Amino acid sequence: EFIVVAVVCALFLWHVRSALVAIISLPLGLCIAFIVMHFQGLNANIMSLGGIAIAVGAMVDAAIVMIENAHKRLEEWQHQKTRWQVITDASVEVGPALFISLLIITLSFIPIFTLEGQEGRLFGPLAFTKTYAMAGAALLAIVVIPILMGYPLNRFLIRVYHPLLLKVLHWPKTTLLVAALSVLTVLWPLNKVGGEFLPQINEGDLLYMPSTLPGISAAEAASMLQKTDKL
Amino acid sequence: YVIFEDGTDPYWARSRVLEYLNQVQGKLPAGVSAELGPDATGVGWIYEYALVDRSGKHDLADLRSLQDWFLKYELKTIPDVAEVASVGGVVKEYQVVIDPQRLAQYGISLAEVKSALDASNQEAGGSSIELAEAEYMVRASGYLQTLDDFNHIVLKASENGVPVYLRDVAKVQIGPEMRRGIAELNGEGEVAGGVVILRSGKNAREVIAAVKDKLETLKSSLPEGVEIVTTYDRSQLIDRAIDNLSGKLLE
Amino acid sequence: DVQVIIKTSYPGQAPQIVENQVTYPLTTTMLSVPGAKTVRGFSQFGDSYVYVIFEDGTDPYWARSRVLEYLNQVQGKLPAGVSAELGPDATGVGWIYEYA
Amino acid sequence: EELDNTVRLPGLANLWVPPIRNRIDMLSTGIKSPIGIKVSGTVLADIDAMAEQIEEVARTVPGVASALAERLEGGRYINVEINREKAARYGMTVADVQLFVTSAVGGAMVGETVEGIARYPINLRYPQSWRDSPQALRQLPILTPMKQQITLADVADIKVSTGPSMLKTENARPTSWIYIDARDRDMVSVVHDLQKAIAEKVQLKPGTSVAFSGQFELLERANHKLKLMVPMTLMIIFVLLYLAFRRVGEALLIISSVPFALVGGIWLLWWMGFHLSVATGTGFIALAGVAAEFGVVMLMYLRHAIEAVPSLNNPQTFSEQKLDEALYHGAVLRVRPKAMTVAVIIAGLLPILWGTGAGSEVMSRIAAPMIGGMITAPLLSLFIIPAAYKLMW
Amino acid sequence: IMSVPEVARVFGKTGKAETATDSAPLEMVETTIQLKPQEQWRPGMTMDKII
Ligand SMILES: [Cu+]
Repeated sequence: EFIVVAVVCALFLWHVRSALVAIISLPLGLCIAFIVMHFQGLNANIMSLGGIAIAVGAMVDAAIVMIENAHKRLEEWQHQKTRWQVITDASVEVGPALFISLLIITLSFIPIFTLEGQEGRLFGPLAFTKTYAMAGAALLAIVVIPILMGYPLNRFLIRVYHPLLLKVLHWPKTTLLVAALSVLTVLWPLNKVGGEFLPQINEGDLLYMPSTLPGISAAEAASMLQKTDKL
Repeated sequence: YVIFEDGTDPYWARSRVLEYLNQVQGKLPAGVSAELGPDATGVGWIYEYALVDRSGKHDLADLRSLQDWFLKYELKTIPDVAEVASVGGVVKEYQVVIDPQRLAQYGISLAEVKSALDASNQEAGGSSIELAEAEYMVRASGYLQTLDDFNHIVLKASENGVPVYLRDVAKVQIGPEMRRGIAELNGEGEVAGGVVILRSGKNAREVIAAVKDKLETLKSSLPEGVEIVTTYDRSQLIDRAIDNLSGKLLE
Repeated sequence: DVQVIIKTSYPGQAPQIVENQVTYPLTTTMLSVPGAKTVRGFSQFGDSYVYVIFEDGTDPYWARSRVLEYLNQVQGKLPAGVSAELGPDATGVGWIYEYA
Repeated sequence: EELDNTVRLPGLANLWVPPIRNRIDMLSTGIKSPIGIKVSGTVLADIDAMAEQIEEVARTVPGVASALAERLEGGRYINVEINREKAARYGMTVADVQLFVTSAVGGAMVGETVEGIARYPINLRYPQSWRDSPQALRQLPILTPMKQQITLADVADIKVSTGPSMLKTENARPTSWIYIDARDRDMVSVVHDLQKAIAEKVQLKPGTSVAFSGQFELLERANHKLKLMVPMTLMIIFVLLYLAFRRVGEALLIISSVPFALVGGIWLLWWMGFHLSVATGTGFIALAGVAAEFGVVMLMYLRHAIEAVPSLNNPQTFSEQKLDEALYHGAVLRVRPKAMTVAVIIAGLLPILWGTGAGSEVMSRIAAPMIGGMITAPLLSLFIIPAAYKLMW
Repeated sequence: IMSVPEVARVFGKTGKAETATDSAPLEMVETTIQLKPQEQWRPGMTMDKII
């Protein structure tokens, strides 16, 4: 994930070190999460160790937008000490929106803490790690500007987009009706999702157990066990 | 009664007092035991009922047995119920009366009788055997469950003679245990009942509604000619106070 | 769940014997233990088990203390050649290593 | 599959599972059937007789119901009935024969010998020949206290009969469990029909109680609980959403907009074949969060652009289509980071969908919603947001 | 006691009730008494009058 975000950044910005930001902003958040767990135990199970792989992808967006806007405003100023001050100004002009968005995507996970049960207390740690990582990343994005200041093709994208935007704007109600059609057709997979919910976890080890009748001797059991082991 | 300082945790006190309860078990006589108190206070007494019979079919002993071995084992299934305690009734006892003239005729003390009785109300172990591969464990009888069985008991043997049977020296019957607690309704007649306790610091209305609907659904399987009659319930006072306070706030 | 296990291993009997001899007193006594959500008793050939289940969120060690609170009233009431052992401080997940 | 096909011995039904799961399941001393009827009674005969009827009584009610009474009646017991009269005829109490039954046949323990820290038991029993067949037990030599050499059949009779193998006791009472279960349906209404039927058509014996249980019960709470909190949580969004806009229209627009990305994300499980679960719900929550981020951020740029020069001309007379050019310059500054985010997300989440390591099917379940929704949420923002924005007066 | 027109249900008990909380000897008698609804007692005749 780190290497792919790095290569994406280097591709869209033509060899800029903005990737480093991610590598020094996303991991630290993880730390914070773990710290929280240390204050209340919650030993790291497999679900917690898994949820972070998606949490990092959910979190990278703030840093991506920040670096993009910063580079944009810098290139804009190129047309004409306090330089980095106006860079910080161009960063804070969008900071609060990203902060609120991270806070809301954090607090949107309470419904998981609500439910309680074998599966509920199995999943709880996942949502806890999620929320703590999101809050940590919110704070880091609030303080991601110093590491930030420490360091052709998209023309085709805009050429393909702008005509579409001009075409669609003249027919908004058509877009609303298309959204209605989408939220209508969504009903088909909903009613036929299938079954086999809560899949089983595979492991390199296995355990065999046959259902059998009660009656069994001490020698017959050993003989049957040996035969089964040999087979 | 052991009393500690104020503010301490009740369960911690229970643990600490049980910490010195095992050093005296073996030191206590055999035919006794040391029971602990419930997890409630005098306020725990919440519900109180009586089992009445609008007929002369069933006896106090039957009602006591029913209340002890049928309801007690059901009301306690409610989660927040501390415990239920029976009251009144009669405890059916299989009592054996002796005749000293027979003891003199046959010359036998009472310790031998006690030994014989303590060796005629149990079964044996049945460790299995390796017969055909369909295994086959064992089990013996020996539970006293009939008066005719009580009458067929040996006390002393007489080789090439006649063994003395209990029926020839004594007489068995069923009767009332030595009563220590009795209960009664108005002059109608005697009755047996139960009282309900509540765990220190828990809601009342919930458990009251639970026991109420439980008795409602259970009245069906109840024997004929039997009725439950309540005598105490805090729910009335609780709701009365609630209504009074609500009306005062509204005015 | 958070539960406590009580075991009693008799060399050899019939399930009915241990049922009416060792399981009945334990269950009838533990029925009045605090925090008890539900008691269960399994009578098997030779050995008998008892599983006590409480509410969720409660402390395991507190449950151990509360269930032992009613274990001494039945020791003397139990046959001589037997005993009542308690369960370890682990769950089914505790099985970590296995060797031969 | 190869294993299940290779090993096949009569009298067995194979099962293959994870060791930890099998252990924790073994340890679970509960009912696994979605529906379970517990009938409690003072004795075994009465409860068994009741369950016998309950079987077909439940089999009658609609809904597939695999009515299973029990599977415990499989034991094999000797019944050595001690004729107390005959034992008394030879001056022998019950215990005098119970002893022979215990040690001479069973081999009871008498004490432990010490060899340092090691304690070794001591056994005492008759030879293996006199205790092989019931006929051999009928000739078991016995010596009375008076030294009368007799056999066991002279005081008791042995018979053959089956019985139980294990006994369950809930609340220190005999209890029988009847398992009922359907599939691919919520059994919320069948319980009422079943209880009313068994209460109206099946009589109850004095000393018998009936109760219901199973997984269904906990569900009745869980849903309720979330059905009580999900609303409030959503409100916590509204209050926290318009803090950047200070107007309700924007938050309402975002809230009505997130379902588009929801659908984009949910449409993938059909292709992948997976099935929803709690983890898919968490994935949905994360997708909605990122979609709300996109929407909020694009709306901030639209509000900053509309406040530009055209802010003076648009209120002058009417629409003045030229205002759309603002949106032009308001949108070119957003496609680049959006494409970057979508590309990184897709290229980071693909191998989890197409990878199997340790606990990977789960991770794929959690990652599917994001990959499925990252194809609509960008389109959603880019297109439908500015439309509704211009349509906001 | 039941002779009084205002009392509805009485319940007399002597001794203990097979519980650890009660320690009443065979002479201490405790009689629970339920009263009729206030609206139905009698003209006037407050609780003090009843006792
Ligand atoms: Cu197993």
